[PDB]
Amino acid sequence: DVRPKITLACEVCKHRNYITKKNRRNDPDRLEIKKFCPNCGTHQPHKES
Amino acid sequence: PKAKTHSGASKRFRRTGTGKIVRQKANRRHLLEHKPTKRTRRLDGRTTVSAADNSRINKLLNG
Amino acid sequence: FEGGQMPIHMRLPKLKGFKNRFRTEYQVVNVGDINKAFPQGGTVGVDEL
Amino acid sequence: SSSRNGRDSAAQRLGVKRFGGQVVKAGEILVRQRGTHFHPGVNVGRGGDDTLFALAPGAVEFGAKRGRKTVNIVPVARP
RNA sequence: UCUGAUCGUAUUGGGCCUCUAACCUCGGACCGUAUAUCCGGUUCAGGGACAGUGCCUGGUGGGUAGUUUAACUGGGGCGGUUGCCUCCUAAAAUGUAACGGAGGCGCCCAAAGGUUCCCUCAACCUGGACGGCAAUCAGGUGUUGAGUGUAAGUGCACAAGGGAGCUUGACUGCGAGACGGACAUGUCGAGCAGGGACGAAAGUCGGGACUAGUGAUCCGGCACCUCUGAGUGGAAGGGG
RNA sequence: UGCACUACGAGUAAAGAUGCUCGUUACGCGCGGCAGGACGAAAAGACCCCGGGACCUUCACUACAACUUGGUAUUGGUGC
RNA sequence: AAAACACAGGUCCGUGCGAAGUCGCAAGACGAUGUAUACGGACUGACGCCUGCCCGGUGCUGGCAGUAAACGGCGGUGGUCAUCCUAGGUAGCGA
RNA sequence: AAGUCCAAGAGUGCGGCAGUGAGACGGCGGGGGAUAAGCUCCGUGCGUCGAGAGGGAAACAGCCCAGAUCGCCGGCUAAG
RNA sequence: CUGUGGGUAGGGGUGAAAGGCCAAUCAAACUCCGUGAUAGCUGGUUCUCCCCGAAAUGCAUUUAGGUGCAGCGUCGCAUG
RNA sequence: AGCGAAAGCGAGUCUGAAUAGGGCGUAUCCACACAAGAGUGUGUGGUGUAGUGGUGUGUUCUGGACCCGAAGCGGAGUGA
RNA sequence: CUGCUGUGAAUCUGCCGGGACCACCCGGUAAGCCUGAAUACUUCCCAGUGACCGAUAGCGGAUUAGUACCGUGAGGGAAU
RNA sequence: UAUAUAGGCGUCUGGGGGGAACGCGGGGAAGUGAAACAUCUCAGUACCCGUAGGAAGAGAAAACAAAAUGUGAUUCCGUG
Repeated sequence: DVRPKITLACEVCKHRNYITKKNRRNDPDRLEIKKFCPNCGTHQPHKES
Repeated sequence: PKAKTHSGASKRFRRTGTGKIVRQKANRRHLLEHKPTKRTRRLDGRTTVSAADNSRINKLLNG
Repeated sequence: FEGGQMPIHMRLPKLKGFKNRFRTEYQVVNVGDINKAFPQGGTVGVDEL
Repeated sequence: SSSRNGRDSAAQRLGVKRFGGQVVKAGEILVRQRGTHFHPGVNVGRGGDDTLFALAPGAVEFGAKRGRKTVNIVPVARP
């Protein structure tokens, strides 16, 4: 629970394509990292879902 | 009686054109978040059964 | 029976995919074998095959 | 009639896999180790877990360099 | 249309009150019946839409049944243990047992990851208001005795140790070749392509100095897809 | 009831020997007695452990009987 | 063969009558041709002794009156539920 | 590189059929034990027994010599 | 106390209660049937010779006296 | 004739953005070229692919399954 | 397809089926009945046959055979 | 007790029980296997109940099928 498994979804494709873990008492908000969306074929800003 | 074949064995193993028996690889159905993609890529596709199990697998498949 | 451990036919993943009972499969024939079997003539047909 | 002992891990099979003079294909694992008791040399790279592997076909040559114990690969001849 | 703003308006549930007519009475009287505490019929007297019974539905239920109740073990029991990691045992490759000797783990980090650049500690001495052996400062010695998120070991001053800037490669499609191996697992990997980061560039980057931080198969969720759709077109369901 | 012209000591041996080793003793066959051995007879150890079973217990699991709460069919009429 | 069971005696619970309880899928049966002084179940086990601070009201049988650790309380405290008089088989009484 | 090489009846791969998965002692290096055990647990291209007759150790699976195709009223020797 | 005639029947009877008795048997009678129950257990498994010839180890196990795979045998084919 | 989950395609096919790599398949062999020397390919030409039906034998499957052996379980009956 | 309990339709642009369901096409005309042959078996007779047994075999029973005998009974059950 | 019925009386026709297998309908185990066990299996088996006939059942599409101008009751075999 302290580090729940979270999925990241492309903000332009909306294809949840990355799952990772993240602390909740360190960043109690969403995580925005620029991963690679394979559908589009380009680094897009993914967002915590 | 007609020799019945196994079911769980006919659903998990396959045969190719020459005659080799192939299967899938385990550990790739859940808890996939902490497995690096190299590991899952290794656990992908269909390998050939081990030589140590060819006898039993043939026993189960032809029945 | 493996002596009480999970057998080889119960620990491996089941294969993937369905069967498609409406499969259409053909009995195939190659041009070379028609050539050698029909050396002098033509007018090939299903019964001629 | 008890203690706290009795646990141990498994054997990792950490040792030299190809000794001096053996001819290795590229990518062959040469040394499996924990830290760096051996060090990379010519045509040798250190894997993620400090596993040394050959970057070119040839024969293994253990040597030393600047107080380090390195593993080098010699380009084999074609006679 | 509905919008006023609640008055009539039709069938209708629930509650209460009864009533007789279904139904009930081992209450009586007759009759079949000479014999009859059986049984049925007629009738009176009581209950009465309750009860009992059917189907459905929850609750209690050793009253009864079918079964489970691990192994290791200097006999068994009691006590302990059971997976993974690190030493010693282990006899200079690998491997190697005991209820042998010591410990750890079932995580943590959005930076403690990637890259570029830069730096060097621990301790000692010297002398400075708090300040003290001892917070900070200066100088001198200082070559590894400090640190390395976390046990131990192997390492690392070329730093893998300490800082700062920018970033998400903690990518996607793969992977020649190997290590370890009963099998299932487990590992390492150059290099290619796509899209990026950092760097002038060379190049590095497929998580963390390395080795623990985990669980097969079945079954079933969620998102996407070009698959399939039991006559057809859909859908359901299945599939990847 | 495997045998048989079936000694004793000290050894050795699956560690308690009529049968093996080295010695000591012993003429052949009987009869009446004794009960120290033949790990004597008898009962495929009841003790102990392992596996199976049985029956018993319970706040072990899963069921059922029984009891029971309701909906509804028998089941209708009046009014409020 | 007993120290066990039974026993007469006692206490509790249930049963208002084809009763409760038991045997039966039911019908039916026993209980009982009995009726709460009776019947069933459960404990105890002749007989005796040990042993309530005294009646207002949560309430009760109801016609105000029982009652005893019927419920406290033993507290003042008689006394021995008797005048008045307090919601733990309990140290009442502590013999 | 040779050696053996009318053999080790070798090695490897793939198929038919196995059995085995209770080991024992001795020589070395060790753990546990009291650096006891005919104790227990390991390692040893170590041996033997197991599955091995014969000779020596008196007898005496595992020690020493030596691996029994059969015959001989023939020779040489090992341990002793 | 006892004669004669009856009644209660198996998860049932009866029991002044002992797990007593219910046809020489009772923690669930007997008989036949399912049935040749099942048994990781015990025993037994019958003629000959020739050739080769083990293991008592590792891993996993509701597992430790069983078994699966590997190791070690043998037979065949391939290589040499 | 195979490859794919399948639609489908077909000595190819699946994955994939990819005349990128990989899986699976194209009996095998031979000769020549073109490349290579990250272990060899890639093309050409020839070569030609071997199954199936009886039956013997060894295993194995379903049947009692090499033979013998329980305590016990269920159905229906017999017994005071 | 059917069994019990509730509810409860239409008569041909009706109704049922084409594997949830919907629309179209296709098939049929439920809630009424009868119906041979092709198939299962041998208490019992007629004939034959056996790389079936040949008196511990073959039926339990070549012989007093379901007899003697055992058991209260169900039932068990020879030998010659 | 009025209508009448139950009932009574007489008379004719029938049923009743047995039988080895096979049929139809209904009720329905457990041993066992799953290396334990409950779903599942065994097995709709054993057994039981009703009821036939020489056979029985089932039978004349409210059927299959897939766009074929398709087949055209049922049953039982062989495939699938």
